[PDB]
Amino acid sequence: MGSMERASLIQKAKLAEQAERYEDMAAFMKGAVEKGEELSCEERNLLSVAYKNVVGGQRAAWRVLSSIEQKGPEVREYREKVETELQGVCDTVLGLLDSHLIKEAGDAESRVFYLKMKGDYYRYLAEVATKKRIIDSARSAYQEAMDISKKEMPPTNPIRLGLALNFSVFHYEIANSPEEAISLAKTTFDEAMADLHTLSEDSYKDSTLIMQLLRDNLTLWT
Amino acid sequence: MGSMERASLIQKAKLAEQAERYEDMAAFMKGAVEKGEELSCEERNLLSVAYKNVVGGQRAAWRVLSSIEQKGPEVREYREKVETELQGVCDTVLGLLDSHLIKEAGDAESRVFYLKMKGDYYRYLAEVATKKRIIDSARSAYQEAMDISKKEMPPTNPIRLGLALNFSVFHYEIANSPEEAISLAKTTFDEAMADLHTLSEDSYKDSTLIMQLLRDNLTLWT
Amino acid sequence: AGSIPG
Amino acid sequence: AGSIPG
Ligand SMILES: *Cc1ccc(-n2ccnc2Br)nc1
Ligand SMILES: *Cc1ccc(-n2ccnc2Br)nc1
Repeated sequence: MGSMERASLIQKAKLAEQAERYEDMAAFMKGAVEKGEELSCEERNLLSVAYKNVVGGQRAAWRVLSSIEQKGPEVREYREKVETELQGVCDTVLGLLDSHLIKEAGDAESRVFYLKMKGDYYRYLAEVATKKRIIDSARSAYQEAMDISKKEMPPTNPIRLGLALNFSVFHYEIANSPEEAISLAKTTFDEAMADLHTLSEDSYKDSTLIMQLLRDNLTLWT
Repeated sequence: MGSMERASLIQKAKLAEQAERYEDMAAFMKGAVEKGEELSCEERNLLSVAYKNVVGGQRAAWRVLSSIEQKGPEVREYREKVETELQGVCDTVLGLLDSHLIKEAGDAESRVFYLKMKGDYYRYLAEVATKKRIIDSARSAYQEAMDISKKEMPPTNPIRLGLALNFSVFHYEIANSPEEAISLAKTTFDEAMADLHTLSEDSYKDSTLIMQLLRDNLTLWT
Repeated sequence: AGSIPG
Repeated sequence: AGSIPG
């Protein structure tokens, strides 16, 4: 997207979200990142939402195909096709974070956001891998993100909370550590609860929304 | 898809439908058609379902963008991008029907099915065109399909009914002939009603389903 | 106005 | 087990 203005890429990404054209949205935000300037809070969310939708559809298709595969060579071949496509999207996101979003991210808000993304897309890679190094790459990204968020953000910060939510899902679904997942979700929920009294009504709504996701998982896991 | 077996393309099209990978499904069925053999009843449905989903998502995005456009040049540029993509899909379908699905379709079931498709994709082209020749191409395809279905199929045949449904939507939405649309829907519904007594329970379910769509439109239009 | 969902 | 919908 080298010939389009940065601002035009951002505006078209917003249009593609409204039209549910998430591949277009991801392509627009990839071109925006490749302009070389750092991303604002809003632009980070556009980047995240775009690729989360694209890879989410790939993961959902991969699970359908893998389920049929478990239950000629066509099923395996086509699952391999979707798997390769998924890994390509994950590799593209990881490449944007490595070149050069993370190294230019100095504020805690931006750095935790990019490191949480990095943990997520190694996690998605780990879901289809057949593997230990990919799992450890996810763990390492999540861990650095947690260490920063616990030093630099209040317990109710939505990025901190969503990071802990996904790290707990990593522990449960990927690392075969359900007890660590349950412990992380409960401690995150309890510290957030104790910090709600500091929030305005709108921040209270953001935080209690994600806290409920933590509770939903705990209800499922216990 | 020249190097994949016809049967493998069909089986992968079915897999892509299950995984909601409709672009893949359309690509698989395009390759199947390009094998040069005629399509069975089931394979025709796969072809139709695949492209109907792909163009349906394009039409839905185009309407969002056109609505914003009516309410810099980015909005128009991006609507033009989606519009071009839509027209390309419609042109690809029309090309498959012209080369050589329709000319090899001798049975009424296959010929009406392909001519209804042809009316549909000129209709979709007409929705974004700014135009008279495209509307007349849709009209001509629908008309030939109706003339055959009224000679060769019972009034309750689901392809006959769906053809009349879409032709009535053409009259209402495209040709600015709401009275012709209302007249076609009512007469189609009444002739089908009088023919239900001939059907088994499963054929009765197929027919009454589409008849209800005719009723829904009539409730909207009157 | 609804066409065949298909 | 639900992650951030996002
Ligand atoms: C990782 C992440 C993504 C989005 C959010 N968020 C912000 C507001 N509502 C939500 Br859900 N939190 C964390
Ligand atoms: C044009 C068309 C497409 C599908 C059907 N159909 C068959 C069974 N149920 C339905 Br809806 N009819 C017409």
